[PDB]
Amino acid sequence: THLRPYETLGAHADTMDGVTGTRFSVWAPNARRVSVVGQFNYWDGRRHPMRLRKESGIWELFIPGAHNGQLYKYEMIDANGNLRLKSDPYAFEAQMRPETASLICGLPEKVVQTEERKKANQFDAPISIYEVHLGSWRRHTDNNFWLSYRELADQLVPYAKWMGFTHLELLPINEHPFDGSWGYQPTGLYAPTRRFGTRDDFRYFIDAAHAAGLNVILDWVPGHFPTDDFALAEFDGTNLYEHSTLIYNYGRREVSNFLVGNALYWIERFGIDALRVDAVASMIYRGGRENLEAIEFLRNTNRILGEQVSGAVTMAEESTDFPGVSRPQDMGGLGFWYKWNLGWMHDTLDYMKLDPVYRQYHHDKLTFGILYNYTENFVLPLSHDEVVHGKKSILDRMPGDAWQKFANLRAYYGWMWAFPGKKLLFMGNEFAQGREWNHDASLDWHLLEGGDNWHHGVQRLVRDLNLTYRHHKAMHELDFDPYGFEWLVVDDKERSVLIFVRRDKEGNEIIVASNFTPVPRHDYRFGINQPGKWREILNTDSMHYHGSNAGNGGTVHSDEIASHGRQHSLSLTLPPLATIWLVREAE
Ligand SMILES: OC[C@H]1O[C@@H]2O[C@H]3[C@H](O)[C@@H](O)[C@@H](O[C@H]4[C@H](O)[C@@H](O)[C@@H](O[C@H]5[C@H](O)[C@@H](O)[C@@H](O[C@H]6[C@H](O)[C@@H](O)[C@@H](O[C@H]7[C@H](O)[C@@H](O)[C@@H](O[C@H]8[C@H](O)[C@@H](O)[C@@H](O[C@H]1[C@H](O)[C@H]2O)O[C@@H]8CO)O[C@@H]7CO)O[C@@H]6CO)O[C@@H]5CO)O[C@@H]4CO)O[C@@H]3CO
Ligand SMILES: OC[C@H]1O[C@@H]2O[C@H]3[C@H](O)[C@@H](O)[C@@H](O[C@H]4[C@H](O)[C@@H](O)[C@@H](O[C@H]5[C@H](O)[C@@H](O)[C@@H](O[C@H]6[C@H](O)[C@@H](O)[C@@H](O[C@H]7[C@H](O)[C@@H](O)[C@@H](O[C@H]8[C@H](O)[C@@H](O)[C@@H](O[C@H]1[C@H](O)[C@H]2O)O[C@@H]8CO)O[C@@H]7CO)O[C@@H]6CO)O[C@@H]5CO)O[C@@H]4CO)O[C@@H]3CO
Repeated sequence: THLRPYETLGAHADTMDGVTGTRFSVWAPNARRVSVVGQFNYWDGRRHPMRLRKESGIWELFIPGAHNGQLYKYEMIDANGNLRLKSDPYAFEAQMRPETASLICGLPEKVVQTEERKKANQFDAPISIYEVHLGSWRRHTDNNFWLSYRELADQLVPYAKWMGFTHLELLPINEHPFDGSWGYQPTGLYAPTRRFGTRDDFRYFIDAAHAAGLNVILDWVPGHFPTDDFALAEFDGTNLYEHSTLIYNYGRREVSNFLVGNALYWIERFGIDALRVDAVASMIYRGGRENLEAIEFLRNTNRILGEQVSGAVTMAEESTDFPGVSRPQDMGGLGFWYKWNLGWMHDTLDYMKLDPVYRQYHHDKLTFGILYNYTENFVLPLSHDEVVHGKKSILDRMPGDAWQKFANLRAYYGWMWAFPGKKLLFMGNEFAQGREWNHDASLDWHLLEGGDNWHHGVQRLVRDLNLTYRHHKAMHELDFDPYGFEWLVVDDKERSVLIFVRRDKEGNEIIVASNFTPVPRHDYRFGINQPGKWREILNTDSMHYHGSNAGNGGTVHSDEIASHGRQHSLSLTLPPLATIWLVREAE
């Protein structure tokens, strides 16, 4: 059991002959004096001495009477002669603010991943992710208090299900002391934050997501060594976990087990279906500037998870175009299943920001994504990072008076949901929040109060996009196969009209056409592959979303009139600042 140190280290229930208690265990090879202090001892550092197994590094001590509920720490004399209380790095629950003491609770039971949840993570599945910071999705109105994990189970889970998302992605829920880190500056990697309730309340939340048919992705932070509360720095007086500004010693073995075990812990004991690693560049940079320990650590972890928990996937954000992030390790790869497409996010948002009269000069911003699509397995992300620190909301990036901003936004979502790659959308984006994300307050749900409005219109579109994207294989089945995408009109720069097909394994095609200027286009003829009757299944200008309701108004038959090198063509209305998707009707 090298892979799962959490099953041994930390506090666990045990039976000594016939008297029950808790076996404590801490890894510290140097130390020279560790005792167990808690609420079973009156915190007396005399009363209970541990005893090092110098082979392993682990101080171990059974304590009769010690049981679930009670707070504890370890009393440490350093390798360097100093007296410190250390919190258990393997604390599965931590005391509430302020404080620090670890909590005896043991391990939750193992969750078996179902075939349906394994299926939902696969390359050929529709994957649409709702990214959520639990501390700021909603608040109780009269007191501004956080929703608990249990209230989130009753509110967030049905909401994301209704909106048609397949996955919920949580910003890090490991215990962390400052709300402003958003979770990325942790102190307790094995403890769910007490902000929202108990570890069992959190498990209840995950079970509720699962019962509603949602997979759960957790932001996992093996790249951020703790920096607060003296959590993990200089643990036994030496550099135990860190390197000789603070970074993990991934090269060390017990540290790597600690981190790999932590991944196994979330997946196996909480039923987490995927893990996302942020800031991968910071791990593998700063062999020249390459940290080889980190790269090996990432390849390792991905390899082990693939062996130990098939069905679970990892995804990475990496910002330096390191090759093969989502490619096999036995080539140049890092072994991740998916990679965030940051380039696509920058390119398409730059394009949407432009006055539409200038989009003619920047057609490359929309077409470029296809050229490198087949080099990584991409998620198209509109994430929390893009709506803070003066970057504005996505809505406010759009040009024009308010009605034109909303039209632009609708068209862009229509494009994003049709373009190759999986989808991720941060909370608030789906109803076109005006203000930036504030981690210290609720999202602006008030925008949706009162009579039906443009914000409701966007929210209905995102739901229709999700449900349409999931229903039709062509929209999601071959994201990563060139057969899954073909341009129909790639070079109408003058008019900023772009048309492509998405294609399923059976060869059925859905035509996607976007018109990125305020000029409506009538009798727009373009070559198609499958002649017959074609009908809109999505139109971002629909009155249902507070659009102008322009479009093709029923079935349109193709013509045997050659266009764009193709023998048959369609001649359509393309609504202004809008995208439409069309399906072929059987006859
Ligand atoms: O009259 C008291 C109160 O009774 C009811 O509240 C109970 C509630 O129903 C239970 O859930 C329970 O509470 C715990 C809660 O579940 C935990 O989350 C936690 O609370 C934390 C918050 O989650 C966290 O966000 C933060 O809270 C801060 C707020 O973010 C911040 O805005 C501010 O809060 C001030 C309010 O904005 C302001 O309205 C005012 O609050 C008054 C309310 O207006 C009024 O309704 C009433 O509160 C009721 C409540 O409605 C019932 O549901 O009187 C309030 C007078 O105080 O003043 C607030 C400042 O105190 O600051 C807070 C604090 O930082 O941190 C908290 C702390 O962790 O812990 C909760 C209890 O420990 O019990 C409560 C109480 O019975
Ligand atoms: O800035 C980059 C790029 O910008 C301009 O290119 C745009 C172009 O003007 C638009 O027409 C459109 O391109 C789309 C194109 O019209 C579609 O036909 C389709 O393209 C598919 C190809 O048909 C198909 O062959 C395949 O392409 C693969 C190649 O077979 C293979 O060789 C390799 O591509 C590599 C090149 O061989 C190699 O030269 C190297 O590339 C650089 C070019 O030399 C250089 O010109 C420039 O490209 C410009 C271009 O000049 C502008 O006009 O930078 C290139 C590096 O980025 O490396 C290449 C990749 O390793 O692999 C490719 C891809 O698998 O598949 C493609 C994709 O399905 O889709 C096109 C994309 O929409 O948009 C482009 C980009 O905006």
